[PDB]
Amino acid sequence: AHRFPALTPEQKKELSDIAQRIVANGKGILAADESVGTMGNRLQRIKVENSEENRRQFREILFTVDNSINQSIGGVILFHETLYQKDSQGKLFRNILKEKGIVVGIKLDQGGAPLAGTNKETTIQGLDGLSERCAQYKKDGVDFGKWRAVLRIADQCPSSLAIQENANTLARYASICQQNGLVPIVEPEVIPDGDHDLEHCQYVTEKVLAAVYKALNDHHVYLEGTLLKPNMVTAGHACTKKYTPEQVAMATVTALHRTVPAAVPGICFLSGGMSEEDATLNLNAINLCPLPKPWKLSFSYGRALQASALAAWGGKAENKKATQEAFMKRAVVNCQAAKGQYVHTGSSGAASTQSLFTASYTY
Amino acid sequence: AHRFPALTPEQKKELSDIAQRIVANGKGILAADESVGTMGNRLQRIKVENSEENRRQFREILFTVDNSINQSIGGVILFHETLYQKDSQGKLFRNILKEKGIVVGIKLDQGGAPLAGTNKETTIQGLDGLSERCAQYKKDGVDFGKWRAVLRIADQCPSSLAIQENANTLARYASICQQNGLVPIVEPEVIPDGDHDLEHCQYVTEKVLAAVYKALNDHHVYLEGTLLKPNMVTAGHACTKKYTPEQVAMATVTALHRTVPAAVPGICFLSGGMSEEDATLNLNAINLCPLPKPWKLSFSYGRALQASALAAWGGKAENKKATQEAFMKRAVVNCQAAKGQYVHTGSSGAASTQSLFTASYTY
Amino acid sequence: AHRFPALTPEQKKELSDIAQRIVANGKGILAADESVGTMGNRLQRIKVENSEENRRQFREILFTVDNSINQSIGGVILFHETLYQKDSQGKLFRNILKEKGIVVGIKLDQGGAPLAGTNKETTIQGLDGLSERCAQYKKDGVDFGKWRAVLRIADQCPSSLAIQENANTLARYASICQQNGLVPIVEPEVIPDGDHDLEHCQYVTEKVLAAVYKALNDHHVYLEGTLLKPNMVTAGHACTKKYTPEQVAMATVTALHRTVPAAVPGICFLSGGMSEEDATLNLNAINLCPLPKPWKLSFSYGRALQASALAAWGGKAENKKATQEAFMKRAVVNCQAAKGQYVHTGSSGAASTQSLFTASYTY
Amino acid sequence: AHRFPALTPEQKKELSDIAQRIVANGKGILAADESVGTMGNRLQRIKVENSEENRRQFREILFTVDNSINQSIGGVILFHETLYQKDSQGKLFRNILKEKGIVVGIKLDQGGAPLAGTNKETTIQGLDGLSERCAQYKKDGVDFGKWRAVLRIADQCPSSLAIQENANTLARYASICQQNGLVPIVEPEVIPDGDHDLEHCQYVTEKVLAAVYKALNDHHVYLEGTLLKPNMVTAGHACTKKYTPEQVAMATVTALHRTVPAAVPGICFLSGGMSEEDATLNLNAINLCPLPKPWKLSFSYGRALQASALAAWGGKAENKKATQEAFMKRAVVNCQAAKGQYVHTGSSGAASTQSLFTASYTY
Ligand SMILES: *O[C]([C]([O])[C]([O])[C]1[O@@]23[C](OP([O])([O])=O)C2456[C]O[O@]42O154OP326=O4)C(*)(*)(*)([C@@](*)(*)[O@](*)(*)P(*)(*)(*)(=O)(O*)O*)=[O@](*)(*)*
Ligand SMILES: *O[C]([C]([O])[C]([O])[C]1[O@@]23[C](OP([O])([O])=O)C2456[C]O[O@]42O154OP326=O4)C(*)(*)(*)([C@@](*)(*)[O@](*)(*)P(*)(*)(*)(=O)(O*)O*)=[O@](*)(*)*
Ligand SMILES: O=C(COP(=O)(O)O)[C@@H](O)[C@H](O)[C@H](O)COP(=O)(O)O
Ligand SMILES: O=C(COP(=O)(O)O)[C@@H](O)[C@H](O)[C@H](O)COP(=O)(O)O
Repeated sequence: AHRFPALTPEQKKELSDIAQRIVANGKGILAADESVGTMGNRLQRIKVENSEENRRQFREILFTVDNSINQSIGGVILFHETLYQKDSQGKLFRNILKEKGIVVGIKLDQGGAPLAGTNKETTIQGLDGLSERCAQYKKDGVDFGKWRAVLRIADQCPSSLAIQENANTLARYASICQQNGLVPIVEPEVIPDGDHDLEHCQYVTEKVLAAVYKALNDHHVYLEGTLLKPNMVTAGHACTKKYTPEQVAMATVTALHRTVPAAVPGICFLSGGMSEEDATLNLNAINLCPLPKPWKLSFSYGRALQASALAAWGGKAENKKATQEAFMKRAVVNCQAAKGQYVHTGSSGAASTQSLFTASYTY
Repeated sequence: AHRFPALTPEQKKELSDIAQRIVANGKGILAADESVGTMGNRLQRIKVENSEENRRQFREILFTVDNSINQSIGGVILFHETLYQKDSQGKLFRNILKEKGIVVGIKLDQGGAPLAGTNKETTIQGLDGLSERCAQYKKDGVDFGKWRAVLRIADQCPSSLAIQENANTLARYASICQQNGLVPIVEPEVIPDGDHDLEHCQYVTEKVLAAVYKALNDHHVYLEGTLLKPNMVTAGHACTKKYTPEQVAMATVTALHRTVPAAVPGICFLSGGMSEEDATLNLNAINLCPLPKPWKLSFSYGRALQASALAAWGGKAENKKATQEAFMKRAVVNCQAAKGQYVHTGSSGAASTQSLFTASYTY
Repeated sequence: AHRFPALTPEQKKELSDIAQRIVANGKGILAADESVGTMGNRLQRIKVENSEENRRQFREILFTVDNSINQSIGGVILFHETLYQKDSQGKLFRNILKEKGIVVGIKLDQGGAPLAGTNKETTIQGLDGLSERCAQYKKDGVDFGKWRAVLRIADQCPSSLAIQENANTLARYASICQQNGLVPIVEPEVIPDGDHDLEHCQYVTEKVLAAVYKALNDHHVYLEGTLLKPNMVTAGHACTKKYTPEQVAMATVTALHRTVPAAVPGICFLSGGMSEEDATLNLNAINLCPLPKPWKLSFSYGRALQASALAAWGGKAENKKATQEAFMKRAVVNCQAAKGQYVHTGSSGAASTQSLFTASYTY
Repeated sequence: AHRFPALTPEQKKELSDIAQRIVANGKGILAADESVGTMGNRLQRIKVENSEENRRQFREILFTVDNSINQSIGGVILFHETLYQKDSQGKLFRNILKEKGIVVGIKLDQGGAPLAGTNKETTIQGLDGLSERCAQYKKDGVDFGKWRAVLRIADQCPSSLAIQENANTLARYASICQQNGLVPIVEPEVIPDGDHDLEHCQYVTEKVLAAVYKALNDHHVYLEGTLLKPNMVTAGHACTKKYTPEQVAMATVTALHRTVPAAVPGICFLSGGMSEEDATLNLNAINLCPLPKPWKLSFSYGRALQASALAAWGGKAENKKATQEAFMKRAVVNCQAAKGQYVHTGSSGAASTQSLFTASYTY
């Protein structure tokens, strides 16, 4: 069996070079891969029409921000459409990103398909022609892919059928990417939907992650050239029990250190519909947790990085600067959280006769 | 788990009605699903050009033969292209077949894809959008699908990765078909390529078939509404050891009765590049084997049913009758073999002063 | 893998002969392998002390019946103790049984062991030194064994760990028995405890049996030289819904023909604490079921074959006759039932009268 | 599934404390669990009769060394016999060890059992009554156990049956140990027998370990309260290719960081019949390997810690000193090696001189 290696040293070399480059120095990933539909929901909240032009206009503002973002963002996931668009000067977005030293990625899955005989559980489509597409994307400047699997917690969920299917499909996609020079981002998301508590989520997350890594081993996937994008362990949305960032952090690292091999260079958490503040505090807490953490604990945020930026835009180029600033702040803040250096409300201890201030009363 | 049934009684009812109708009375299946390329190879052997018109012309002659064929053929597998073609009178082929009471099927897989880290082993593509396609095919008169998985016997082959992937993909396709009213023909073919002997093939066939049925159970597939299309157990093509129809029959039924549940209504063997004569003798022997046979043992032949017909054609409508006759003979003969009633060279015992003959000398 | 056969042609033959011999002609098995702890419960009810003598006495009465029982019983499963006991004249019980042409069997499992992290689920012990034990038993005239695995239906039961464990443990035992010349009776019992209905039981039983036979394949078990002793598909003991023999038969044969290979010679149903009457009726119905049945459908009854004999005995030696006649009575009607040739003169539903097992107090 | 915890917060704590205590500060384990049959081979070479006394005498010399060994050895694995023996003054060996602050362990497996249909592959026995055995051992002062599983590299080895069996048997043992308060040392050994090279060993070891940890997850084993004792990645004994400690270290740490979770406190390498020198050198190198190592990399040596002491003893009581000094000598340099603080003054390849284990005669 060892006489039929999946990759050559050169293929392994390029994969690890990319995987590490994306998470180097505490950098994270901007998940700007919202499809037309999803982007429509975003734009709808700010009373803007969902048209290719308005989508392009927003993405343009994010990608053309000060080159300083290459200190916080090491990669960006794009939706197919955007990979071929241009800014207002004819410059291709992908080339703008690359000039700054940012790695470009592409969403590779094609949504979910129903699994018969289960309680509303799915699997994911997208394997057909994935190789040709990856080779092509590779020519067009993409260096990494992203596949999202969905597991739900409910009555009879997740089932072993759901777990085994999604794990092996994820492993298939991973293998195919590596064969074409793309670093696969494995995203086994256990959705927050439900009234289940923290503890119930942590249990399920471990089970899914153990199945995921076993499948990857069976499929001969090169761990050093991959990235994991799992959910943080948290209670469900409809849960009454409220938890702190420290509790969530503990549950998370506990689940992760019992399943994810150290060969994996970086783990980037998905924001999963979290508020910008929570996504930062939790990640910070995750990097402060005393448990063994042999890999980078970063972020791969979508709305936790764009929520306020979209709000400052309003569909007016007239508000470009504010949009760029809102994005910049969130990127800097999360990069600090990925280093466990995010001090929340300012950085000053008790005082009031400290030295020469200005911070007092109000305004 | 039992509270989320995959199918309703009505869905189960229609599936079993179709599966049984195809193999009733000893009828078999004409596998006329050769793609453009494959059909090109066929036509090339008779010095005919591979064009949609010549393909159509041949298929036309087979489908318009005497209505008597509904006594031997219960189903026909078509390649997509042919499902929408017509005869020389504007009659759609699918409607011609149906008027005679023949069930129409369609090839659903899209070929194989390489499995990295194995010794040239593959998996099969085609799941993406399979549901929409099946629903559509259903509207267009198709009642059953066919998916072909390939397993090879060689150094490190078949591997457990290859076996588990192909079994579960086959189970996926099966589930999807049943959800759309199509009876899935599960074809786990262990190819004859190689110098391996009979015994080595029988071992591998059982292993693959056991994995197949386990996967189908995990995926909640309704066995009563399916059909199996496996290879007969035989030595490899490059094997020096020659075996008789009786030896092949024994190995086959032995492998089949130890793995395929009795809930399965019919097993139709693929011809696997066998000569027209062998495909008939072996199947006959398979039905004469004394072992337990709870299911129909029929055929789903391609070139074992067309070889001589293609030869009588030559690309001339002028030779239509001969083509129709060659096909008819092969269909009648194989239907007899599926009943264990195929007497080979005529039907007369020792004699020469039996009564009033004519069969003697030569000519 | 084909160059390392588990058994030789010779070993296979013997295993095939023993298995077929036991279930031939409608004959069943007497399950008299009650442990001293389990036997003490039976004797207690009839006011007899649980001593080695009383156990021997009763079992002597049963084993010394007229030679005719060899037309009803083809095998007897013994408990270790009884395999070395003698009748009132110094003659070994096993030798008496042998001279009547009955095949002797032995219980090989050593009870359950809890699986941590489950809801009161267990696995079975008895693998240690089992090979030596089997070799010795074979020298002492024993030709087959019995291993009982228990799976329960409840909250989170039966889990996949429970199913994989019991299935695989069951397969190890089977491989070991065969290596020593004994035919292993595989008994995966889904206990009737609980308030689940017929369909829940059917679902679980098909699931359990599919795992069992996949496990036996992985372990290279020769199915032709094995026997199966599964539960019948019935509602739980605490289920209020009433089911007739016809329904119980349909659900059962349906579960069996979807999972159990035709290679298995026979399926000897366990009585599971159901009335002597019900064990007979359900059995008769199962053989009258219009579904495909490539295997013999017989019985391997304990209480259902001994209840009356025990009650008629009462511990008094003078009741030898009434005890023997009662036993032979159950042995013959169950043999009839095994041929579907049983006719019960009497009509009822759930209401009235079967004052003789009105209804047990379960457990 | 989350409502049925295997262990309580209290039980977990203790398991965590014991495991960490053993490998803390660079300390390793003394593997003195040689069976009488295995011990008799050691004594034979030094011309000493294999009697219970001679075995006791030697083991007395080792256990009665200066209190300082508690800075090198954190645990000792005992063979049943030795767990109840006393020194020349009626004091229990285990009590001597305890007063030195050393944790006592016990060998729990009962040898291999052949798996039919494989190429001389085996599984391990010892599950029967193991729980009671563990409870008693715990009362007698034992805090951890040892279970050795053997996997070989050869024609068709190690098969998946062999891998699934040993992995799952290894997991049952582990769950049972933890339920009784003992920390299970999981030892999946890929034996060095054969002519395979470094890469073949690395491939198999990663495969075996992946199965092992997936199995431990299925069985709900608490990784934080376990320890791993795997083989080092080396070429087979009959391999001509020479490898340095650096290469052996690279291959080993590579296999480990891809499969072993950071939740596991320590990895104590088994010596596998390699020279005392090599066990030390390879160990030092492994800790100097620049790959991620979230676990302690220590030793659990048998021969490699006792070879010199034995040779210096010679069976003569007068050689107590030379025997103790020799032992402490190996115990300290191996503790240094466990910290990567070992320095060997001496240069060579394959040629010359190590006249003291020039090279063993294997097996
Ligand atoms: O049912 C059946 C069953 O399954 C069996 O076989 C029986 O058994 C039990 O006991 P207990 O008390 O615990 O519950 C046992 C086991 O362990 O073992 O058994 O095998 P066994 O001996 C039959 C019998 O029973 P009944 O109730 O029915 O009589 O068949
Ligand atoms: O190596 C190692 C191993 O792994 C082990 O531990 C050993 O051992 C064997 O023996 P034999 O003779 O059979 O081979 C055993 C088992 O069974 O058991 O052991 O655990 P044990 O006691 C170590 C040791 O060895 P050496 O050679 O190295 O010294 O560590
Ligand atoms: O949390 C996430 C990303 O950030 P959000 O914007 O959703 O907070 C992920 O769960 C997914 O990207 C997203 O919601 C699902 O959309 P998809 O990519 O499958 O079409
Ligand atoms: O034996 C067979 C059918 O009859 P033949 O014409 O090949 O003898 C089967 O093995 C397959 O149909 C065929 O050769 C492969 O072509 P495909 O369908 O995958 O594109």
